[PDB]
Amino acid sequence: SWAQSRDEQNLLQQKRIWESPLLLAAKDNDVQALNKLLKYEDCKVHQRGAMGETALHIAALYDNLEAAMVLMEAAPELVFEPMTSELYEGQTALHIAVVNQNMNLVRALLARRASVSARATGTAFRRSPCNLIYFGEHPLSFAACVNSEEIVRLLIEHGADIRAQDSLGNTVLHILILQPNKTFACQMYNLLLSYDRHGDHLQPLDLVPNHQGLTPFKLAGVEGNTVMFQHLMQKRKHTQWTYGPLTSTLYDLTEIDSSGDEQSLLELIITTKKREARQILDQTPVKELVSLKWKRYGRPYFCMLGAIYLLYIICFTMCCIYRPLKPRTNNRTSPRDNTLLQQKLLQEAYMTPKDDIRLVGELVTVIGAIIILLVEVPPFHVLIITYAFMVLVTMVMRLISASGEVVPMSFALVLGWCNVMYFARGFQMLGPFTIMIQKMIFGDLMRFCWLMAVVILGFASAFYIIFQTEDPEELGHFYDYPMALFSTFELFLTIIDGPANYNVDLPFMYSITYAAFAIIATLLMLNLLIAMMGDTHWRVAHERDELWRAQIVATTVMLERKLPRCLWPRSGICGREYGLGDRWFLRVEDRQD
Amino acid sequence: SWAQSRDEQNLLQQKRIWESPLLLAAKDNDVQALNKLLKYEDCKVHQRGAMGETALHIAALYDNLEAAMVLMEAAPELVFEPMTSELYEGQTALHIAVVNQNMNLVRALLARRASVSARATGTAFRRSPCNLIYFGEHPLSFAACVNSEEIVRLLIEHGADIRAQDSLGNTVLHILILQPNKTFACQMYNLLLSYDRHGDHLQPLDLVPNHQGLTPFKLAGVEGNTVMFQHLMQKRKHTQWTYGPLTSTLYDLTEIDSSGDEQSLLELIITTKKREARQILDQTPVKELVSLKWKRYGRPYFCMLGAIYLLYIICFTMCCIYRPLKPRTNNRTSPRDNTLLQQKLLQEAYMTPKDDIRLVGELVTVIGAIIILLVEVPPFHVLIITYAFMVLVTMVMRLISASGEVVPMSFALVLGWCNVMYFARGFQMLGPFTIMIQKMIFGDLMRFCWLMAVVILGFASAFYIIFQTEDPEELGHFYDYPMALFSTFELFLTIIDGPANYNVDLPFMYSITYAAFAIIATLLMLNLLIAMMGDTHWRVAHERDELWRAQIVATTVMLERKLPRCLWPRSGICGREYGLGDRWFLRVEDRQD
Repeated sequence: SWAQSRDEQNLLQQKRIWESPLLLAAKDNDVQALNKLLKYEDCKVHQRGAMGETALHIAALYDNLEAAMVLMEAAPELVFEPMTSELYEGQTALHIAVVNQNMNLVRALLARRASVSARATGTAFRRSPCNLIYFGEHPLSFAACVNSEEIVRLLIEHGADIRAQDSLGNTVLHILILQPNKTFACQMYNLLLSYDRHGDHLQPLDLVPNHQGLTPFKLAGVEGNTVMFQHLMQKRKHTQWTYGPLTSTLYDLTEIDSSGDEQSLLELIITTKKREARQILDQTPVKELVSLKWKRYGRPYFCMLGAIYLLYIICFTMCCIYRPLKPRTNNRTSPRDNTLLQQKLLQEAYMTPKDDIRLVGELVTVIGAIIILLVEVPPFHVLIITYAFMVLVTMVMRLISASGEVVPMSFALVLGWCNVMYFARGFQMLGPFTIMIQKMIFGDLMRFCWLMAVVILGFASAFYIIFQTEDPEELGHFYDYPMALFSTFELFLTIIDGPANYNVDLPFMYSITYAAFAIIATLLMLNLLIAMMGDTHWRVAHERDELWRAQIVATTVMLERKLPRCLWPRSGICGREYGLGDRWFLRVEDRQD
Repeated sequence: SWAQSRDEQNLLQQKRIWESPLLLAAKDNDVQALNKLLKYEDCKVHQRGAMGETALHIAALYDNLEAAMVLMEAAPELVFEPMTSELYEGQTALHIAVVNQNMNLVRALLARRASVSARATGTAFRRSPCNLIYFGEHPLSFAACVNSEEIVRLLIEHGADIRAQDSLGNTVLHILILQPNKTFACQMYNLLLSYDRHGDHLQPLDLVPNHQGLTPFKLAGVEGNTVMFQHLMQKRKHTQWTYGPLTSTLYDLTEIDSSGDEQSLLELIITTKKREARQILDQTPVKELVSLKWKRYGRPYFCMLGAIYLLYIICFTMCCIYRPLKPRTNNRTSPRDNTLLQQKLLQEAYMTPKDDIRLVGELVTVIGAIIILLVEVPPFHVLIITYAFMVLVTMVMRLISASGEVVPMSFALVLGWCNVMYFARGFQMLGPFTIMIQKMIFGDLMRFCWLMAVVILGFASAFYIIFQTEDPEELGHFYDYPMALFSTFELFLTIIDGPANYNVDLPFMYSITYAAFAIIATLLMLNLLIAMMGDTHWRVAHERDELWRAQIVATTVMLERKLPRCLWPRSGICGREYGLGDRWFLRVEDRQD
């Protein structure tokens, strides 16, 4: 109940102006009421609303230019009056008359010398999901957003700095990018670059970052405004000769490419949670870049590392299928027909020099897992890191030489095999299946296991209690409750044969209850989940190529953060050899229509 | 053969006018035949048709203004003549000339002072599925429905009460809402409110209910006429300031919200069988209301009650998995290899103070089920109520301490687990799956079990008779017919392994018959039902969000009928603090295009 208090600071506003006949006279443009109310009797000009309202802010608010013209003579200084607090801080009526598309009161307030650099630093202006909008601080940004061109030009004519920033360090161009209207603000980007005229030696205003280092180009890459991004790419390209339908162009590639820890554009496209920024991957300077960076120097390094990983796993399992494992020379099977096991896993028998090869490849696994961890001292990181935890757990478990060492070999074995599926993404037409695993587990099954838990607890708890009476020597599916859940689980997935003896009678309730489980769960809840996975598969299969491209990009970015130079040059042509400067361009050709 | 008699009262009409040359002369506009037939010789004016027809009603019916003008001099009083019976009662020709879009005979009949308050209270006018239309009683309503504007205005000019009601208490506005044409009648709603002029102190005609308490606004909510409903919502809203694209509006929320037993709009939206009224849930004053009523004060109470229910079920099963259960110290197994069971469920052994905890939690279950019933002294009510019947059945079954107590624990156990699925609806992306259960069982399986019954009786009856010859010591699937149905059922759902021995020979017919069952039923009838469920899943998954919203609304309405105040305030802002009266409004904002 947070913004309710906001409304409590709003409706009080709707009370106060309602009970102030000055400001109720500022509601409606009753000039005669302003003359008798204002020019005749003495009235203070300092009547403050719920959060800083003046009657000049009210007539400014409710479209009353004629009332504000009466308010000029009674208030030369409420032109300079901001709003007090907690929603609107530093906002004056200049911002207000700017906002409502015009008033021509901009002529009146700049005629009374309004502060063009007034920062509306209130709560409701700041970037928030609770706020429905984000216009910045300065009214130049406000008129910039609402597409009031001659008003903006009039604001440059009154010396408003285009280079002014907000609390977030954003320039007015950064504010233009954050607007959801895209081509409706692109012409403002065309206009304000003409007002770069006094070229600052720091930047010509197009390379100015925010507090988090976002140049507006890279901001447009982060925000995924493709319409904006293409138009800024019109600036970046430098076309060469055209040959009929052929056209040689030369993209700039400075902020796009990785540089000397520039934290490149592509990195911020991957690391953002914004889904639609990956449409920037569909751009032809982008897609060609990652295409070239994959088809050479990315793909053979990836497949070579994956082959080395294959030799690591085969090197692992081979020294893992051979284990010391004496005969059970120790104690006899004390529970009858229960402890069927005979191996007990030898203590320090490091003899039999076949086991020396086991020792060598075992040390290969230990050292390789140490290499994995030294990579990872700073969704598939967790498989390899926790896998390496399991390798060290079974390693120390062998050095202490304790008993229960089958479980870390088990965990590390299923993780060690399944972790090679990360390498399937560099093998196009097998790439997006890992994403299909991701959505079928985390997107569907994790929000469906909470439903199946009901049923498995139901019939597990049923069949245990029904078979509390029975001899577990016949149909030992449910002799114990924690394994009754297990048998019930396997019956749910249609794995077990289905318990039936035919030699003795069943309990009579079991025939009903097993039919009930047979209907509601075997065909019914199961095939629904199958249909969910089927919708998932077609849904991913629709856009699997772009998703594969995202796999390639994330693979490349992850590769560059873990690989030095001298074998990875930065791609694209170099400058400086052809008079092109330090910028590393790239050329590409395209036949037309 | 009911309305056939209607036609028997219709075709007789087509006989009588055919055999009356007065009224056959009223069929066609033969003025000369009316002059020689009427003005020359003496003829009675009281010739009644099949259900009250006059020749003035016939010339009124078959578009004969010129004949009716001859009928004015011969009949000054058949202007006042109603129709007799059984279809048309109290209908006069004023209603008729109103109905056929004009005649200008409205000028003639009101020139002869026609009764504007004449109630056409016949059978065919009353609201019925057998009737194709519903126009009310008064001809003002009739001209209102057929969109004859100046005719309607002319009827107000002749003092016709707009506040008149039908047999059902419906005002003419209520009749306007019930018409299937929606925007074609909305302008009549615009027009007749201008004729509210003599403002009655009871209501200004817009709040007048019918006999079942339906204000026309709430009628439009019940009937789901969204086009009407939005237009009546135009009246209800009271917008505050606009800020560029921002717009603060303030919906009224009086008849929408629950009040002091007003029986609110949303209740009647849920309780109606009309499917399309739930589109009223899609309205932005509605959807925001139920959204706010859920996101605060609905959802934590729901999840808290569901967690308490989880502790009730876990508290149940825990004292249900532990049962007294002596060894079978009584009688020996008298049938050989049949009565495999050894527990027999102790009588009054309430010792062993672990069983005191069983007694305590057992009393927790008993008292909680009593609480469930005291809730329910006045599709998921039945699960919890009959569940609580099963808890009391096993409770008294333990107090009498009889034998067959495994079955009420079984029923109450599967119902007690499955009943928590009602609580999954307040967990979005898991909500509509319960509806998927509802449609896959009640909408598909219940109309498919009648088909599978054929096959299971077929091959069950087959395999029993084929194995009448065999030793049931081998393949005891079908030693008895009521379990032959059971084995046949499990073979249908592909659960049993499929009986095959390979040590002895099978009967030769069984190889044919089991192949026949294997084709027609294992793959064939099964996968068809799987496809039905697949269409059901996609079909529900298309509109699952609106269906989830319906779950939230029904959850809220069901919650308010079972929960007092002092912890549930009525939502929305209160009036009376800001000069807004007693009506509890709500504000909401929307950025434009």
